[PDB]
Amino acid sequence: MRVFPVTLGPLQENAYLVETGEGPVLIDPGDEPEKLLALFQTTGLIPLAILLTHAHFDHVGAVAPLVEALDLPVYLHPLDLPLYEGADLAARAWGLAIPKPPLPVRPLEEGMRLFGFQVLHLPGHSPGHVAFYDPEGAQVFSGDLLFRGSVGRYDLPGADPKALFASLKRLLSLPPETRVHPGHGPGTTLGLEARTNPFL
Ligand SMILES: [Zn+2]
Ligand SMILES: [Zn+2]
Ligand SMILES: [Zn+2]
Ligand SMILES: [Zn+2]
Ligand SMILES: [Zn+2]
Ligand SMILES: [Zn+2]
Ligand SMILES: [Zn+2]
Ligand SMILES: [Zn+2]
Repeated sequence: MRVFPVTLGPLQENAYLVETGEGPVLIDPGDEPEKLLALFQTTGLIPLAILLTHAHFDHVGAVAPLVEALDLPVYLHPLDLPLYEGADLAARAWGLAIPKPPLPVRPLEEGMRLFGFQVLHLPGHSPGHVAFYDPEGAQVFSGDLLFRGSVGRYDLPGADPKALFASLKRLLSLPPETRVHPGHGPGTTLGLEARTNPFL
């Protein structure tokens, strides 16, 4: 896999354009569709699908224009559908404008394999929060579960603090060399966080 991260929107969310053995995918296009469209150009990669770790508005704000332009299927765990459906309203409450994310979506599920990833259902930050795990490349796109020196907020819509810490226990049982590509902030590894994260 070749991995192209881009930070997007006022909430500084990380999208990932990833070349897989089954073609390119785009993970969490949160905002600034022009910036994503420009990334397609400089990399020469056109995503075949949108994959969503979860449906907080900062992760889905660029879904609509990209689906309109490229007819991209959108993969989301069904437990985050209520978040997905009202994402523009949630953004609006903070005074932020995004287009309403388009329906329908294609489902994700614990144990599913797609585009070279294994889907881990890891709720807590949101009910349908997943990670996309690539054991062969030793890497995980774990959304807002685990950050460099912190963990996902558990005070947001759909949050479940006890689910979160159970999910983190699950995540930290993967190989320590596993590279983490999170929804916010810099990349890390599971081993580094095992040594330094104050929540672990
Ligand atoms: Zn790779
Ligand atoms: Zn925007
Ligand atoms: Zn989130
Ligand atoms: Zn179309
Ligand atoms: Zn496949
Ligand atoms: Zn589950
Ligand atoms: Zn619960
Ligand atoms: Zn986020």
